[PDB]
Amino acid sequence: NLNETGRVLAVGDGIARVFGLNNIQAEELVEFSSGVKGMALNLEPGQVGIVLFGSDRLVKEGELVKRTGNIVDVPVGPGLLGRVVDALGNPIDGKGPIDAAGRSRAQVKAPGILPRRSVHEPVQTGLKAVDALVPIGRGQRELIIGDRQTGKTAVALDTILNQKRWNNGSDESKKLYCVYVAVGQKRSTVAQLVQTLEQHDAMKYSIIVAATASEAAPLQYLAPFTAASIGEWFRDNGKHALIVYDDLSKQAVAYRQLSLLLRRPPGREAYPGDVFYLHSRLLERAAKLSEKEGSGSLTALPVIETQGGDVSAYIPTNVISITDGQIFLEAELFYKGIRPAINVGLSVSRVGSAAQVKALKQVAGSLKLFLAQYREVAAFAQFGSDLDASTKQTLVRGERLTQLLKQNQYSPLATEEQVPLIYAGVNGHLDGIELSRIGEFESSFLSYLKSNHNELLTEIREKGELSKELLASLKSATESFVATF
Amino acid sequence: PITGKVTAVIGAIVDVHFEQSELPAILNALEIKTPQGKLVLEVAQHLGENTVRTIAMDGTEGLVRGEKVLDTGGPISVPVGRETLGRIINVIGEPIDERGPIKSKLRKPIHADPPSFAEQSTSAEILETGIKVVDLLAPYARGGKIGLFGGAGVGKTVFIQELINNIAKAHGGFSVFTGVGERTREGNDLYREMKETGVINLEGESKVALVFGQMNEPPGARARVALTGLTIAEYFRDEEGQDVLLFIDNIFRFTQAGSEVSALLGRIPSAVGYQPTLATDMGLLQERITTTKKGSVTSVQAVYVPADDLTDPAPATTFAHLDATTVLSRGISELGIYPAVDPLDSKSRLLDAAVVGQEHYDVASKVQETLQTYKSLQDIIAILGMDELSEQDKLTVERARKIQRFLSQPFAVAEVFTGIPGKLVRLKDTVASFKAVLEGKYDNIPEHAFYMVGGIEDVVAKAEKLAAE
Amino acid sequence: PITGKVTAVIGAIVDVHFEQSELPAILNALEIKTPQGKLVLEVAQHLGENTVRTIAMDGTEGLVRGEKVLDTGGPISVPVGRETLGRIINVIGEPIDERGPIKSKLRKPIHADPPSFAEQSTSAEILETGIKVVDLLAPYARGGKIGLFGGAGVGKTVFIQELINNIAKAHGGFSVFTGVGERTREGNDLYREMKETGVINLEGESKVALVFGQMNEPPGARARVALTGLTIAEYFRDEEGQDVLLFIDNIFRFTQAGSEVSALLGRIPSAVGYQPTLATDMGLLQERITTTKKGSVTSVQAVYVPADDLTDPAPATTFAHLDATTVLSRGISELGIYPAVDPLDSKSRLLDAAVVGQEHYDVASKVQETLQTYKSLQDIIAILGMDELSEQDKLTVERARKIQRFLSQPFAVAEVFTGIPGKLVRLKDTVASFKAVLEGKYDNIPEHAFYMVGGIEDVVAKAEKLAAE
Ligand SMILES: Nc1ncnc2c1ncn2[C@@H]1O[C@H](COP(=O)(O)OP(=O)(O)OP(=O)(O)O)[C@@H](O)[C@H]1O
Ligand SMILES: [Mg+2]
Repeated sequence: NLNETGRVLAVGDGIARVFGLNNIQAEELVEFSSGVKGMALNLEPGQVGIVLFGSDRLVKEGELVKRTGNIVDVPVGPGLLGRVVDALGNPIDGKGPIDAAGRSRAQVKAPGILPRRSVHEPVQTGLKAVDALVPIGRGQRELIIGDRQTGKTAVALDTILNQKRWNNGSDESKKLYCVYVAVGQKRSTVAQLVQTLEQHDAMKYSIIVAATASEAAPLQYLAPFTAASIGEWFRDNGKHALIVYDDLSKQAVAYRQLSLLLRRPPGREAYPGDVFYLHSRLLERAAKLSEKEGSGSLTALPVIETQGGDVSAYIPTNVISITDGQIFLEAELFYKGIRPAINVGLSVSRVGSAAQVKALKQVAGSLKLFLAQYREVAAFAQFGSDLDASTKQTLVRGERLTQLLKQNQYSPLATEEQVPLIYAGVNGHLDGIELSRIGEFESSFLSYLKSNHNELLTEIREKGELSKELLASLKSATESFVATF
Repeated sequence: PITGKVTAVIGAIVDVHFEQSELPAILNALEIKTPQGKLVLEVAQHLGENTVRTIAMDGTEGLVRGEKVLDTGGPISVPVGRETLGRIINVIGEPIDERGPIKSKLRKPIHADPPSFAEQSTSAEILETGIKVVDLLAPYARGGKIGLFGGAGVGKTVFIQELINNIAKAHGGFSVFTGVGERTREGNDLYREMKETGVINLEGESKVALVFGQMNEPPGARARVALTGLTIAEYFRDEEGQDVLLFIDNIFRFTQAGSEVSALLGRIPSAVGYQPTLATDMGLLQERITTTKKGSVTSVQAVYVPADDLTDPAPATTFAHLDATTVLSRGISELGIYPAVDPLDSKSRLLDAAVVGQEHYDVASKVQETLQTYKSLQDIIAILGMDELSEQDKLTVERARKIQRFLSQPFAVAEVFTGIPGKLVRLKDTVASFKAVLEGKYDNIPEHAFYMVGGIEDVVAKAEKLAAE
Repeated sequence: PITGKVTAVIGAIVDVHFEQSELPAILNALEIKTPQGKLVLEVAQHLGENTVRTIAMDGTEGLVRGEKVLDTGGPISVPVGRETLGRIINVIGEPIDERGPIKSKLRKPIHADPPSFAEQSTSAEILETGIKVVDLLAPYARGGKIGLFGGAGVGKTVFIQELINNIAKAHGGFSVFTGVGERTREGNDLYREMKETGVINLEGESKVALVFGQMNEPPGARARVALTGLTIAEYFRDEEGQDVLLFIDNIFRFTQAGSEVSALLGRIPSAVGYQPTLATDMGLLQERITTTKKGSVTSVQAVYVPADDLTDPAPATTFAHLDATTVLSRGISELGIYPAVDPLDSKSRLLDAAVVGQEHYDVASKVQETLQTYKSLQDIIAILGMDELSEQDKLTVERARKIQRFLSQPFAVAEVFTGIPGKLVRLKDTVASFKAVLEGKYDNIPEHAFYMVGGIEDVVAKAEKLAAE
């Protein structure tokens, strides 16, 4: 019966070598005596390499190992909304069982050229520095990259939390469901994240998938694919999803552990040769599908942690090459009160204006031009007095705008609240306001606009475009404020 | 027929055994009749015990120890002909556009030897491109390798589109596009824009063939797609008797996939992690891109520079082969001039008096001198102002700004989004038009008259029409 | 009993062959009754052919091929409970104090699975440490996890001793100190002080449990003692329900001891030379150090940074497991500013206005802004000087030099080698002082008044004293 049932030859470090199993499929699951599960990654002329999803203490030499006939799959459906699930869809929140519309394989093939449609609709983060300078679209892949403790999870979570204004809506075309994949994180961090999402009522549209540090390395390697397969249900059923990976560097570390203990030869930085193929067939499963295939979308926000700010490292070098853009977070900006600490010069989007709200585009163009001028002159920032008139003016406006882009944590903004502010900044009104009062400005101005000029916000929201009849009234309404301020 | 059985499956690598004692040759293609489509494997090593080691052209998941494998009798054979135009072809020669089979008469191996020394062209030759900045400062070579350095955000896709339009339509010829690890979204966008521009037609004649190897595909495919398109380009050369141009996007991923396949095959990694065969693999790809008596396969290659390090072995090895460079830099769109080609970092081997003529070399040299003088004074212009400059350097900066702007050009394909009509300029009308600016004849005119104007004969008119407003 | 024979000895690794099929499980404990005293081995892996490979918790000197080994029937079992209070325990649970046996009802395995997600509990309370830089810029959480990151010679042992003096007596609950590759002298210096101050009453009630592996012990012991301390702490957390604080010094030694043994276990080494299992071998220990619905554990961990390289895999992986992290840096020590905390690299989850208050949050933000402005101007000051700087920036530099110096604070345990008597500063006083400094009240007092003093009143007192000189 060796075709169905093999014997363990050797076991250790989470890797078992099984004799027999002549018919086993690559990446198929095996069930050991004592019930521990494993994934058959290596098929060799006379033995099979199983990576154990659990503690190796249970497996002993001589163990009978029986094949399942099942490539690893996870449950999918809407009943997962509001739940915390492990890398295989098992509930770990204790609220009870999952109800699933079906099951989907982990490593399904991404959609091809033909069924896609171009990214043309926005993933509204509510962060000024993103929506106005590095827009994210539905169907995009944006890498949140930065050193430790720089603001990445904050960006992803503000993006999650800002969807509350649409997801309570009835128009299913605007609401965006969320999936958060915690790879390598400790369980207490997920506890705090679920607390934040519960406080804000965001759990009802969020699925959390948790391959925590204590989880076996195979499950940390596998969790992103299963979370992707969970989001792909919303994609394939005409719904919209945002999958955040926090973070893919640790999936790479787990894949390295697996590979090295399987005695595969290492490449650069001790990583395996095919880590690019690991992340690539993960990320570009994100797609924007055409009406023929249900108009659905899946948006990916992979996090990467850069040691010493070095983007020359192997996994950053790979993932920067797979993604459509990058939000670069830097600590020198954090400690200067620029929070979120987005380096507008290193950050880029390859989808660009197409993904942007039209009203915000109409001003982000000039915003970007002026901040580029500032990035050029900034070396001379401190000795502002002795410079030329034009350089002094550029320094002034750029510093006021950089201060303008900051905003508090867990306080996302609507685009109706972003447009007036970026307008007042671009069109020079803020030049007379001391750099310290800009925080008092954006708070006291919106409160004014909401009170005395509500129709401007209502039309910016409803119509989506700044009409001239409206842009002139916005100029009027900004002059009617800077005067009192 | 030669039938074998699988013995190992480790990632993208598969080992096959041929008990009948007739082993397949290296670079031959073997087939496994999987439930979904078929799985193609390229032989990479003979290892003894009648065992051969192969690189998979598709996912190896689902394979079983003991599965049959059938030898095809040769290397991966792509379809070739005019029936390839408008179609999208994968690495193994199969249509992925869902628009039916390819009824071609012939199929050609993706592995073929470069032309002999006796067959090569004896002299360089200039590719009139219709873009001022290209054919003034960094002109392209017929049958050469041109390297494009820049992301999508800076106009890369529309630059490729305008090249396909100007060379293939105004001058005449076909074109081949090869996505080696291209992002699938960009490929859908390119297909859609090419349908919008009339290079692809479904119910009629079309004049570009598409080979797409997506980034999701295993390293063995990305390592071979470039040859898949290069073979079609070579067929249109040697069997259609016409000059063609081959786009490879992006050439970095050819070397990346080579490094993956080498590491998987157990070859000792070299420097920062590339294959020892890096230079020879690049050579065996590039040196098919050359001029022969029957025609020239020209190439425009996008080159991804990781971490902006031109000293990384991948771009360093690519540079040895290409002789024209075109840097699309964000630092030029930040100040709002398109095509956004850096007039100074962009350079060409063919900018020689023996090729372009002395009249052109003088103009180009004085342009690269004025722009560089301006790029020298910027600190001075900032900390001080433009009043401190001498009257000489004030004129130099004026003419440098006018030249910086005049290098801008509205594309015949931007007519939809920018609205601007789009125009192309000959090399004479450009060389003389810049000679007239350097000679100071049109120093009377403001800078704005130069901004989106294809030639000075229209800068005069724009000046008049602006002054009349 | 199940018995076998030794077949290999390579450093701390020992291989054992069992003549019959009943092999011992992994992580089990095997005993060798060598006449120099018993030796305990932990089964690391099954090599096959009835052989197991094990790690030695004591010196392998004297082992002979052929020596008998006997299975104990389970993992290393350590005594747990109240009778562990006031006593010093080895990795294998035996006492190293001479007070005889630990009489206990329960012995418990050192290997146990972390708490589920349902058992987690998230606290938000602030632990007033008495240290200005911590209480201001990186407040420690009660029930949380604290790391003191620091290279050699930066002073984190004095920091640990200060945290013991300040927290351990006001905690009221139970305490566990786990030495992992630390100095034996600084274990004796802790035993003695705990015995003088009464927390270890040899002949009465005690409230601290000591577990001591030290840098003299083999790697197998350094890699496993932390689990013994964790077992005692976890029993106090779950079985007694008391409040617990767990000190681990130094937890880097666990990963280093794993690295030392990985090469002899037969594993391909990872990055700069560590074992593959670093990230998960670390997690299995680290995730047990956590608060649960059943009880609270407050964890202070010292994390060695080799070669001052914070990017070394071990610290880089540890940073993700801690709620608060204070990075001691050498530069701040050369400047004389003990306790040498980098005011910027130090961070805490609780530095949010919802917890510390808006006044405190804004004070910390202004301190960080001033210090980062100071650090951005360092090149200018080195080359050009302070004259070039603007009027606001000269003030910001003077104020930064005052602030960075006011974050210094003398410690009552450091007096023996610093001479300056100790100071404890309350949180409210610290916030008020740094607020008064930021608001400019003390621009008239020199920098030296802030060095190695406590609160602002001491700055004034020292200013008066210096003036009287
Ligand atoms: N916009 C903001 N304003 C103020 N504080 C912020 C902002 N964004 C983040 N922070 C702070 O930065 C800290 C880090 O948050 P975050 O979890 O995003 O970091 P991270 O990138 O996940 O780093 P790591 O995951 O490695 O801990 C938090 O304590 C948070 O209070
Ligand atoms: Mg994070």
